[PDB]
Amino acid sequence: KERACRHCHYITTEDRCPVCGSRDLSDDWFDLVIVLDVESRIAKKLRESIPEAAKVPGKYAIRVR
Amino acid sequence: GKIFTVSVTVGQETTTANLIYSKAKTYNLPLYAILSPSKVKGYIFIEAPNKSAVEEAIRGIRHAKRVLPGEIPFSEIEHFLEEKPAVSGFEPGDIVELIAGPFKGEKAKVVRVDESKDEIVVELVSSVVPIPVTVRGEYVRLISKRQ
Amino acid sequence: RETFVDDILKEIREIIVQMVPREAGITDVEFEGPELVIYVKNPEAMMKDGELIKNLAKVLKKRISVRPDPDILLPPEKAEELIKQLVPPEAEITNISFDPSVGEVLIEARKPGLVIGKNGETLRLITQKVHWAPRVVRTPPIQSQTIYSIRSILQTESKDRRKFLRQVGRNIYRKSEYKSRWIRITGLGGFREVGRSALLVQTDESYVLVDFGVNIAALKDPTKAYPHFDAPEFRYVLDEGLLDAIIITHAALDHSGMLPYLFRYKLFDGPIYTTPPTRDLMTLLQQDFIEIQHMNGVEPLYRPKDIKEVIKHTITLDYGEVRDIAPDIRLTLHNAGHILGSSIVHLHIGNGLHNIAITGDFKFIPTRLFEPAVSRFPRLETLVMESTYGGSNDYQMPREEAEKRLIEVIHQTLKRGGKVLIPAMAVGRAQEIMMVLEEYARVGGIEVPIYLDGMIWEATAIHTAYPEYLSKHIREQIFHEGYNPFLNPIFKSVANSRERQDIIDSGEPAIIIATSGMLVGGPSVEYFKQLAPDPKNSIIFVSYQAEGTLGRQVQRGLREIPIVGEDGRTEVINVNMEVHTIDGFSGAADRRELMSYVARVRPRPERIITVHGEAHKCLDLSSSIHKKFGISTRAPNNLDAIRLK
Amino acid sequence: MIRRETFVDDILKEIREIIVQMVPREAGITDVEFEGPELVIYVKNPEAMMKDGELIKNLAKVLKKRISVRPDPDILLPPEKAEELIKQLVPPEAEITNISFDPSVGEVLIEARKPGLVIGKNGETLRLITQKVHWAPRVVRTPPIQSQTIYSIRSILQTESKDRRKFLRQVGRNIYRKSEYKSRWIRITGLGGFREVGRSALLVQTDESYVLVDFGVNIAALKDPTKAYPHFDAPEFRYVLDEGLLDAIIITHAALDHSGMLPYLFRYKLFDGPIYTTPPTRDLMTLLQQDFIEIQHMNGVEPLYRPKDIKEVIKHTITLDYGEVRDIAPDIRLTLHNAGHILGSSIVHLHIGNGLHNIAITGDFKFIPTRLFEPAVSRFPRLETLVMESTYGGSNDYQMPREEAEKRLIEVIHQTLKRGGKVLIPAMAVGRAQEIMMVLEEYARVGGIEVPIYLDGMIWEATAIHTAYPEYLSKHIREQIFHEGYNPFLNPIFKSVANSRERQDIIDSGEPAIIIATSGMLVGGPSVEYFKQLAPDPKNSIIFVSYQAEGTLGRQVQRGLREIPIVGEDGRTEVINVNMEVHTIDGFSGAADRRELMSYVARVRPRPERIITVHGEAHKCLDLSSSIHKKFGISTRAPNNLDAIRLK
RNA sequence: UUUUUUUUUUUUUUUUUUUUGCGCCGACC
DNA sequence: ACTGTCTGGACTGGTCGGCGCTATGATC
DNA sequence: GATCATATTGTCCAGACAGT
Ligand SMILES: [Zn+2]
Ligand SMILES: [Zn+2]
Ligand SMILES: [Zn+2]
Repeated sequence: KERACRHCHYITTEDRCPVCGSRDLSDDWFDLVIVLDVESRIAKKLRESIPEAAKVPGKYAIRVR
Repeated sequence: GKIFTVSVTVGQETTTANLIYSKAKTYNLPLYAILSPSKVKGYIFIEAPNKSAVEEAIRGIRHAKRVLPGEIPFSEIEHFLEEKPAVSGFEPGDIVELIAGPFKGEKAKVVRVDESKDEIVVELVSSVVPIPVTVRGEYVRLISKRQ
Repeated sequence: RETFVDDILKEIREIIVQMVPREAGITDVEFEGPELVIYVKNPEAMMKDGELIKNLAKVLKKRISVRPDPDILLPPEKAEELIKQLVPPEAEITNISFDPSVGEVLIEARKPGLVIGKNGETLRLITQKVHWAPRVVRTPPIQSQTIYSIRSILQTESKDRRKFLRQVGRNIYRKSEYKSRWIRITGLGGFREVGRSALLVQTDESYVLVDFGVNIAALKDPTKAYPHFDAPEFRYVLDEGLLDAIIITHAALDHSGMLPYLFRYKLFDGPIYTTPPTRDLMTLLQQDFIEIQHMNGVEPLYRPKDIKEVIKHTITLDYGEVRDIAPDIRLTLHNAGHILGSSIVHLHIGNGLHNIAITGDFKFIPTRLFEPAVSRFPRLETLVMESTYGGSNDYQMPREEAEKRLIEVIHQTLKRGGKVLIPAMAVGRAQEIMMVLEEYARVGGIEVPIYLDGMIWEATAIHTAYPEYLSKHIREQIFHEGYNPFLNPIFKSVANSRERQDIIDSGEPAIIIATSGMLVGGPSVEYFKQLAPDPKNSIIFVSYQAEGTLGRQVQRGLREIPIVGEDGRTEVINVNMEVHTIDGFSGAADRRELMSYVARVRPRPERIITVHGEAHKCLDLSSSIHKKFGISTRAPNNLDAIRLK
Repeated sequence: MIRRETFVDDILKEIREIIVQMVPREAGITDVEFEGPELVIYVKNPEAMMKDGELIKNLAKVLKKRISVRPDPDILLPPEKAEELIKQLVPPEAEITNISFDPSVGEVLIEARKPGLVIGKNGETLRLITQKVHWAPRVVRTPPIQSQTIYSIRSILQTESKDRRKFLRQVGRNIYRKSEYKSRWIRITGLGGFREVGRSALLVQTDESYVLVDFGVNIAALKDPTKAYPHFDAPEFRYVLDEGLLDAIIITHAALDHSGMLPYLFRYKLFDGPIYTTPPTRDLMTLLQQDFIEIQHMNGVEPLYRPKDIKEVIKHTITLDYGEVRDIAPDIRLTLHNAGHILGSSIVHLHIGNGLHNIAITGDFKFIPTRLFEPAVSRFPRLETLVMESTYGGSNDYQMPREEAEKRLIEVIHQTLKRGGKVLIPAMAVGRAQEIMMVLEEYARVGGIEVPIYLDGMIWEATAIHTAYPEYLSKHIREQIFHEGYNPFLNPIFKSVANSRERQDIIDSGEPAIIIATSGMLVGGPSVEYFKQLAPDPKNSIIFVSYQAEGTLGRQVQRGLREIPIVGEDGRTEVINVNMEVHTIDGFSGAADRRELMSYVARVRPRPERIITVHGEAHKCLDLSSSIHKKFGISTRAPNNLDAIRLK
C-alpha cells in the first residue's frame, strides 16, 4: 500500500519520510500530483497552498485525510 | 509550460500517470509536471512545453488513448490544485445524491453541516420517518441547491 | 472503540491447551457469534466421551463447537455414505449438505433424536469416523415453503453468514466480564399503548433492543404507526452503530414488523436472536404484510430482500440456552405459551448485578398447543409484563365450555348438512381450533373433511417442523407414540380456486378454516359470499371484529350487506346463514392469569413494569399489583427511561 | 457552530413588513436583524421613531419580542462631541464615570452611580438623550466600592466587541430558526443532582430544542471523577453534545454545585452557545471558579480548567434580569424570578410551546423574609411541573430561627467585646458572610458596638458586587439605598486589608476586632493564618455559621480537641495549644428547611400537576416527596440519576 | 435612582385468494 | 441561364433447410 | 485462486449546388 505524509503531502512506500522524516502517514488520499520539475506552474501553485509541498520532485497529494 | 489533456481509461488514471512519469524519468522526456485529480474521470493533465512531447510520452501505452488538441488556460485548473474541504460549499435544506457509502443510489436532504469534522448529516427523502444519518462530504453529490 | 478480543482468545487458547491433551492437535480457535469454535486435527482424542467437552464448557462458560480441520476432510460422497451407514435406518435422512469452507455437515432427518443420540454420542461418532462436524435439523412431515427458502438462503450464502458470525463474535467479546456502572430501560414504543412495541436496554458498555415492532391500527398516522425514531438515545445508538443485538419475543407484527425497515436503510448490521419458529413465522408474516401493502396500492414499508437480509442476520436460540450477546449482558429464552416459538426474554446483566425478564405476550394456563409460561428463574429483579387484559373486569371465559360450545355448534351444523366456516388468524387460534377438532374427530365424532385455506397450511407445516416447542401432550403423542395430531387425514389443503369452487359447490358437509378473521381479504370473503345465502351453513367468529370490517357487519346481525360487484355495480349479499361468536380461544393472558403469574413467580421481583396495553388498563394492573402484593409498580409512557441499577 | 435549516430569513422579512406597516415612513428602516433573543432595528432617522413612547411598546407587544432601536452606522456623531453632549445633557446628580462607544453597532455604554436619572420615568430621559446624541445607550451602575471582577468583565466585553457581536448574531439566528412551534413531547433527564447533593445537571429535551439547566460540579467527591462530574456517558447528552444541538445553558445561582462545570465544556470545545444567567450570578460564579482553580493549584492537583476558559464563558454569557421573558428556543421561553438564596439567585421558569407545558426549577431558595434578599416568588402565570430542592426535606430537618439566632450572635459579640476579645468568623465569600456583616452593621447602627470589622479575602469583591447590584436585594435594603440615601454596605466600620503586612500588624496590634475571612472550611486562605495567630491569644471567641465536613481543620476545631496538630508549609509540622471558646450558630443558612418547603408547596400558584424533588439525600428526597403526596395529593416523584420523565 | 413577550380537549384491525437478433452459404418455384 | 459535380437511395416475392456468433484485463 | 467496471468512435437515376 502507498501512504501520504501529513506534513509535506509526499507519497512513499516505506515508514521513513525522505522529505521531512515524519512518522504520521495517511493511507487515504486523493488527487495525486506528480512533480517532475521544481519550477513547474502547478508546483508553484501547490507551493503557495501547502508550503512543504513541491520541495523535491516526486509524487504528491492535494489533501490528506 | 502549457497544460495538455490526455484521454485515458476511466478509473485507471493514477496508474497511467505513474507509468508516464516513470517513462519520462527513465528516457529523459521533457515533461514538466503531471496532474491527475481524483474527481476527473478518464482525463489527466500533463504540463509540457509542446504537445509533441506529450504525444511522444503517451505513445507505447495501451491505456493512453490520445492527447486533446488544445491548450488549457491555467485559471481553469487553478482551482484543482487548491485544497478545499468537500463539506464546504454545502448548505442545509437542499437535495443531494449519495454516490458511495452504505446508502448508494439514494436521494437525501441536507440537515446539518459541520466543517470541523468534515461530515454532513442528511435525511433520506424516501424514508417514511426522518432518520438523520452521518455521511462523508465527498460521498455526496449536489443535485439541486435550495436554501 | 478499544477491544481486547485477541487477549481473551489467547487466554482461552492457553486454557484449552492446558486442559485438552496434546494429541488432539489444536490449530485455530475463534469466535462464531456467541459460541466458541475449536479446530483440531485428531477429533478421536478430543471427544472420546462427553465429559471433556462438558468440563471445557463449564470452565470457559461458553458453547463449545468442536470442528475438524479443513485439511482433513473426507470426500463428500464417501462422507455421505459413511453418515448414512452410521445413522440407523429408523431415522430417515432426507438431505445432506456439506460446507467446504468450514468443517460442518447439515443433516436433515425425520427423527433427529436418533441422529443426535441418547447423550450426543452419535454426533461424536459421526465426526470421529467421518471427520465432519454434524448439525442436525428436523425435516417436517408437512413441507413448508418458508423453511425450505430460509434453509436454501442460509446454504447459498455460507461465506457471508460466516463473515457475519465472525464479526458478531469479535464484537461480543471485545472485553471480558464487565460490571456495568448503571442499567437503563427506555421504551421507544408499546408503553401505555398496544402495538409498535420497542424496548431499549442501555448500559455503559452495550445497548440491546427488544421486540422492535410496528402498529397496524394507526398505519395512516406515521407518528403512531412506528416506534419513536426521534429518541436521542436511539438516535445516538443508531448513528454510532452501538446496537449490540436485537431480540424478538415472538413472531407478531407488533413485535417484529419494523425489523426489515432497519436493514432496508442499512441502519443495523448486528445479529437478531429469535427462536427458529419465531424466525420462520415472522418472515411469513412480514412477507404477507408486504404483499398486503402492495395490493392495497400504498407504498410498501420494505422489500423481500430486506426480509432476506433479516434472515441472514438472525441467530437461532433454543429454550433454556444461555448465550453471551454482550460483554456484560447474558441472554436466555424461556417458553411463553402465546404462540409457536414465543419466548420470554430474560437478560442477565453483569455477574449477578441485575436481572430483567420481559414476558411480552404469554399465557399462564395450560392449553392444547403449548405449555404454560415459565414462572421460575435463577434470579429476577425487574419484571416487564404485558397488560392487554389488565382491566379489573377483564375476565375471559374458560376454555373447556367454550370448546364444548364450539363442538356442539359444529355438530348441529353438520347434522343438518350445512357447512361450517371458521375465519381465523394465520397463527394462534387457528391451530388450537384444529387441535380441538382433531381431538373431537379422533373418537369418531365427525368424519367430514376439514379444509385449510391460505396461510393455515404453511403455519401448520411450521408447527409440525418444531414439535419440541409444543405442549407436553402433543410432544408425548409425537415422540413416545407414533401418532401425529397434525397429520390427521381429515385436514385437507385446497390448492387453487378450482378446488375451492368444487368444495363450495359440493353438497356434502364440510368444515372450512379460512385465514381472515375479519373477512377483509383472502379466501374468507369468497367463502362467505358463496355460503351466506344457504340457511344450513353457519359462520363462527373466534376473534374480535374491528369496526368498519365486513366481519363485524355480519357479526352485528346485518341480514343484507351492499358490496361492490365484479362489473362495478352494487351487489347484495343475503346472510341467511347462522352467526355464532365464541371468543374463548384467545391466546392472551387473563387478568386472573396475570395476578396468578405475579403471585407464583419465583423469585419475587423488586419492581414490575406494566406495558403492552391501554393506558387505563396498565394503570389498573399496576395499582392492583401494588395493592395486593406490595411490589412497587410503574406504568411509564413512551420515551421514559428508568434507571434500574 | 453547526449549520441548521435557519428559516430566520422569512421570519425577519415578515417582521420587517409588520414594522413597515406599523411604523411611519419617516422613521427610515434600514436593517433588521436578530442579536440573541432581542430584535435590533437600525433607523436612518430615529427622531420619528420615538416621538411618543407608546409606539415602541406597541411594536414590542405586537412582535412579542424585545426591541432595541439603534441609529444606522452611516450617520454617527463624533465620540468627543457625543460624550460632551451626554455629559452636559444628563442631570449632574447622575455622576457618570466612564463612557464607552461602539461604532460597529452604534451603541454607547454609560456607567453612572445612579442609572435611574439616566433612564428616567419609563425611559423618557433615555429616549431624549439618544434622540439628541444619535447613539444607542446602555446604562450600568457604577458601584460605590470598586470591583475588579466587574471592571475586568466589562473591559473584556468592550475589547472583544466584534466577536461578541458575531456570537450574538449567531445565537439570534439559531434561536429563530423556526416560527412558533408546538412540541410533540417533553422529557427531562437528570444527568446529576438527582437524589444526591452537588454536581447538578438537568437536561430539558423536546422534539426540536435541547436545554441544559444548572451544569455544576461536586467538590465533596472530587477524588472520584465518576461522583464529581455530571453524567457525560448519557446517550442523550452524548447525542446532544456530539451533534452540537445544545440550544442554551441556564444557571439558577452562582455555586460550585450549580456552575462549576461550565468552563470544562469551553476548555475542550464541547459546547458552543449562549449561557443565560443573572449578572450577579455571572460575576459570583466567575469569582468562585477563579477561587476553585486557585485552591486546586495551591493543593498541588492539576486544575480542571484555565482562566482563559472562564474568559470564554464570560464571552458566551447573555445576561437577563428578573421577570424578563426572553425566547431562547423556537418552542421554549425562559423567565427568571427571584429565589432569595444568594445574590442573583434565580428560579428558572420554562414556557414550552404556546401554553403546552410549563416547568419551574427553583433550585436553592428561601421562602421566609431575609435581611439580604426578598423571599422566593411563589406566583406564576402558568405552572404544570415543579422541580424544587430537597436539602432539608426530612421530617426532623427544622432549622434554628433567625431572630433568636441573631439575638444569640449579638449577645456573643457583646460578651466577647466587653472583655476586648478578637472575633474570627470563617465563612464562604458568597454565602452567609454578607448576612453576618449585615447583622453586625444593624447591631452597630444603634450604638452597641463601635469596633471596626475587617474583611479579608474575597469578601470585599462580593461586597462590591452587592453594591453594584442593589436592585436584587431585599425590599428594605432597596428602600434604604434608593430613598433613604444611606448605604449599609458603606459603613465606616467595614475595612479591607491591602496585603499580608496589614494582616500581620492588625494581628499584632492587640486591639479587639471582628475578622471575616474566606475558606470557612479552614483549608486555606487567610483563615488558617488567622486561626494560627489567634490560637495562643487568650480570651477570644470564634463563631461557626456553616456545617463542617470531616477531614477538615474546622471539624477539629468544632470537636473541641485541646491538641490540634496542623501540618505547615515546606513539609514541616507545627503544634499549637487552643484555649479559645467555640460557638456553633447554624441559623444563617440560605437553604430552606422542611417547614419552608411545605409552605412553598402549599402557597404556590397555580398548583402544579406533578412535583419533582431533587438536590438532596435520597432518603430526604423520598421522605419529602411522600409527605407532599400525602398532605396535598399531588403526584410527586423522586427520580434517580439518568432518569427521563415524559411530561407532555 | 430603572425601560419593550407570551399560555390549555373528538378518525378504528396487530392483517388476507413459450430461442430474439446478425451475417454467410447452398437450394426450390 | 447552362454545365459538370456532390450526395442520397434502392437494389422481385415466398419457401426449404444449415452454420456459426453474441467478454476481458487487473486486483484482493 | 475469485470479482468488477469498462469496454472506440457498387452502377445508375434524381435533386441540390458551385462555376462560367
Ligand atoms: Zn513528510
Ligand atoms: Zn404483542
Ligand atoms: Zn445548591
